[PDB]
Amino acid sequence: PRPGHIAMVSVPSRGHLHPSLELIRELVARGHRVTYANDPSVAAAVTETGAELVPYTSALPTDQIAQMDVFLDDAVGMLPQLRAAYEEDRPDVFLYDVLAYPARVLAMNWGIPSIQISPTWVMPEKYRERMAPVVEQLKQDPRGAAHYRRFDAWLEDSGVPGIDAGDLVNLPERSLVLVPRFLQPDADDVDEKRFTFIGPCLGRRAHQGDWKRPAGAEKVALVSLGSHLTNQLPFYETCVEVFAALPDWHLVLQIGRHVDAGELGELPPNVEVHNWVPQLAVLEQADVFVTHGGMGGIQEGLFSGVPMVVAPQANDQPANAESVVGLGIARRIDIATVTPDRLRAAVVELASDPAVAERLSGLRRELRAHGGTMRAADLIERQLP
Amino acid sequence: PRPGHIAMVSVPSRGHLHPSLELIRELVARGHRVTYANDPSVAAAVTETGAELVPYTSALPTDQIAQMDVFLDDAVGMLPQLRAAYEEDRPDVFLYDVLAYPARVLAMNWGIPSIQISPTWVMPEKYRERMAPVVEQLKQDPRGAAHYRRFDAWLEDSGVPGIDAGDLVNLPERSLVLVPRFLQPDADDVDEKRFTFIGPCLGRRAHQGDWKRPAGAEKVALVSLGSHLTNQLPFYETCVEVFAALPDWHLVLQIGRHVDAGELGELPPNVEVHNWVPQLAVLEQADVFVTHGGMGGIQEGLFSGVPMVVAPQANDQPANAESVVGLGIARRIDIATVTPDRLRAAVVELASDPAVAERLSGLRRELRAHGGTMRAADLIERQLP
Amino acid sequence: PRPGHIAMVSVPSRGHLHPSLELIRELVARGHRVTYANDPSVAAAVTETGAELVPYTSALPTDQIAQMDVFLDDAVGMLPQLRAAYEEDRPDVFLYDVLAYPARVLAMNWGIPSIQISPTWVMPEKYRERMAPVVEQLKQDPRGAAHYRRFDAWLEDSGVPGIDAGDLVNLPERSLVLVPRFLQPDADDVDEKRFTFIGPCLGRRAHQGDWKRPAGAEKVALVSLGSHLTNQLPFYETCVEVFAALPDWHLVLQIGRHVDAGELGELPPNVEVHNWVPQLAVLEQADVFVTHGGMGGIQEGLFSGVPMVVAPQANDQPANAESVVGLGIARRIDIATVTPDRLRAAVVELASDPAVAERLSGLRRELRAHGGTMRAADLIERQLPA
Repeated sequence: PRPGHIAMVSVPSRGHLHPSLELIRELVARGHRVTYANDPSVAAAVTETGAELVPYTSALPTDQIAQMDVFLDDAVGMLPQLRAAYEEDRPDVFLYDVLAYPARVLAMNWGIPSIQISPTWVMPEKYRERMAPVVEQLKQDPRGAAHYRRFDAWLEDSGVPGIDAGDLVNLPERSLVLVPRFLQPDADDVDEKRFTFIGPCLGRRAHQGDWKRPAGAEKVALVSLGSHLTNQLPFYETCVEVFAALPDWHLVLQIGRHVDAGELGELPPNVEVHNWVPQLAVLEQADVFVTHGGMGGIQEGLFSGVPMVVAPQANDQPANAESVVGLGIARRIDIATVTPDRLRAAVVELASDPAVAERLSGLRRELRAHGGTMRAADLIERQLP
Repeated sequence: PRPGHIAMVSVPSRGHLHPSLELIRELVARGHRVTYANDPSVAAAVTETGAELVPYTSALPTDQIAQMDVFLDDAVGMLPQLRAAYEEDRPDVFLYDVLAYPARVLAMNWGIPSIQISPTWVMPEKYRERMAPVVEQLKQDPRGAAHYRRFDAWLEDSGVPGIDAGDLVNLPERSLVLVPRFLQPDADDVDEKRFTFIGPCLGRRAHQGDWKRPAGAEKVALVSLGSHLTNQLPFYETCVEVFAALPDWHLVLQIGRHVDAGELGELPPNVEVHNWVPQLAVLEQADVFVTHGGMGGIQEGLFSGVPMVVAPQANDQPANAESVVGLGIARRIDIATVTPDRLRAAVVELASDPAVAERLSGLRRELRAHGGTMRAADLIERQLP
Repeated sequence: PRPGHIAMVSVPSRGHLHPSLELIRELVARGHRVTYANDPSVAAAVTETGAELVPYTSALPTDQIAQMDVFLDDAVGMLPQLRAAYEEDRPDVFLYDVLAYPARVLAMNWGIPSIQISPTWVMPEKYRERMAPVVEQLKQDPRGAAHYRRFDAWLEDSGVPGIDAGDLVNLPERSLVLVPRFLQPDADDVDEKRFTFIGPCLGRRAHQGDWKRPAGAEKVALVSLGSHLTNQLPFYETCVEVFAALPDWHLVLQIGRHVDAGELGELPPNVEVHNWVPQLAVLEQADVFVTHGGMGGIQEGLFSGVPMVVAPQANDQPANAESVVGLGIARRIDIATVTPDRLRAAVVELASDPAVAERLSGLRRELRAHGGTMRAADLIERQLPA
């Protein structure tokens, strides 16, 4: 495994930084020089891995095409910054997050092997063709048919005309998918010659403290859309509403950076309110976990053996909700409606059902069997001379 | 000649980065080492040139004296960062944007030639004295006579006591003016022993996303407020109002960065609306161009041979509007008061008038004759050993 | 002596940057390699010193426990950035601001001497034991059961379990305190085997634009709150009211970047108003200085021999106000309550009282005797190899 040059590229967004931290640390511990290109705003997390931070300015922070336009601008701006950074310091292999595909373009120009690191499930080969009509239902908007023209023009300018705008990005050379197969929708339609389901990349055990039950709390709940974004005030009060007059339960509600006030000047020991909680520490001793369905929270709930109440909002979240529902460990709620009775029902049932608990035990064993960081590091070292 | 070290210094502001991009790229293509010092927020544009990014922290983002205070802070902060970056890596020549005159101070301290790169027209040798009372009649405010004292003190602190606060900044040793002489007010008062009118610095067209005329469109119009920030929602509706019931014409409206909200239900088939358009690509098929009168849009409208309807607001835009009006290729409107009937009239006259078209052909010919990037690069290379 | 590598670490806040600029410049002027690790937002001040800027991303930008969490995150984020930057370029000594104690953790791992640079007075080792109940009465909030415990866990990760979370931070090996002893509360309870009172670190008589006196002003006054930020417009009206009635005085009022919205008339010829003035330059010709009591402003008024009217607002300013009042060179006012009559008396009396002028002359003499930048640089060079 001759020490070689490994270049990791990602973006500052939280869901694209944490999933691969322990994988990068393992590559450093094996004697390789690892450079990590990301925005300096996440220099703390990058440097803690032990990798060389290679700073670049990220352009990432309403319309559907507008969201695609911002992502294209970041790719256009990202590529020259990596080229200047690595021109005289070329790596043996390029690792890149799903949103850092400009790194693949650089690898193709220099004849260097590249590996995609997917922080969540990938799009199946039948899923691409199924979404092809929406592409033509985007070219009649004069905005969607200028975005793709700009995208194809950028690929031609960047020295890779013989590849599709879909193939580049969503059809990598080789890819490491950091979710287990049972959290990947339509996994049988995913070609495992190309994609490898690794599962999460973990490392011994995290620190930042502990969190034990308040005495006389029989069942513990964590409600946190805390992967990143929260803002739904009416639903939060319903959570305190449900757990009010419900003793033996302890609600640990995380309302998030955007709120801190709004509470009720007192509040029983039944409800404790934070803007941030050590989610792993609370999840280790919790009996139910309410979440938005982000892959990071679900995999953390899975690893801790805690059933989940999923309230999907964005695009990755509904599919995640169906998966854990199909695994018999979760219920799906609709943030638009939901009642305290329906909320309390999903909460009280999930914590009592012993069949749910046995399924978490099995999924916990299936989770590790996917290989984790040790399997991923061996597969990356395979690409080194 | 022989490969040397060329140091370019500019600021992140939009009008001070784009005008010289192709000039720096041309200097790199000639085998020179070109370092480009700018704020990391524009690292994408700097690196794409092929130049070595040399980061420094910019202090650039109320009142007139308040505006003068921030610009002085940036000059005070810029000089030590350039000194530290170039202390042991001194270049053969210093190139600096008009707002990066601290680079000239470094060149004077180190006996290095310096060249000012002006992205628009410079201040004439007599236009200053008409404002000289206002400058001296502002030294009556204890704000104008402490700011200059701060400016004068900084010159003494920086090792250049033998120069006026006006001379350094507004009287460079050598300067490259990136506009044609016919876009420079009072050109006869510009000493061309010192300033050289280069015109815009171009280098082929990078496509950036093509835009073909819609089939069955007689003449195409582009509405985009020229060079920097926009906010005019009511004028946007009048544009859609005018081009509604104006068939055979195709309106390409750019609503711009911010405040995009406030669409209009269906939008007629005549009007297609974007937040950003490839302005060079659209101007290639345009027959009239509505703009704010920024030098960037005007020079881009000139190069494409497209008559312009100019709606100046602040800064350079009123003077720029008179220039293109004096050239017989543009009409000036007041966005607050223009009426829908007058808008279609100014538009329909400009696109139909063949005398306007002939003047544009001549102005296109005059534009190239100023030399462009090839002349600018040749003049810069003369300052190399 | 022999040129070595000195690494300074600080934070972007203004009161943690200016106090040590001239000290770093002196260490550079003495032929040493000085690296200065700070956030790039403050790169201008770092580079002007002449030191090598070592950039790291700072997480520093109501509730007692909430403030403690944000400071811990920045310390947690700072340490790996410092380790990566200095791992193969290790310094002979680590200099660190009070808020950059992760540099001390780095120095302990590498067996390197470290020196704390305190920009203001330190906490005597009796106030902490007095603060032990507040520590005990803060662990009862279920926020009180996650934060410090996270801090203790962080020490174990960083390789320093054999040190307390309080002792590390507030009990350095060696410390340079950049205030004189008469501006340090409970100075006798401060162990000077560990802490050294240096006084401010100065360097020549600067410009900042300079400021000549207007003719026909008998005595000049400068009004500028704390050492940076304010938001209280109403107090400003009383200042011009008091002076626009003393035609013999010349007021130089600093309203601050965070206002400008709202003035009064065209302004009398007695009053000149800015959002920012060269405070050192105005102090050259001033006869009274109104301030909130920030340590930066107080030491500048003290060094200029200018009596002060102190209007404390946030933390440290009342204790600083208490100090300068006890020294017989200042009067204390409450911006919320003070009236024009009490304000005008404090201004004219302080400027007229010759006993105050004599006390200022003596304190300025006491100021220099603490050693300043030359003493501090000599003490740092002692930790360097011969």
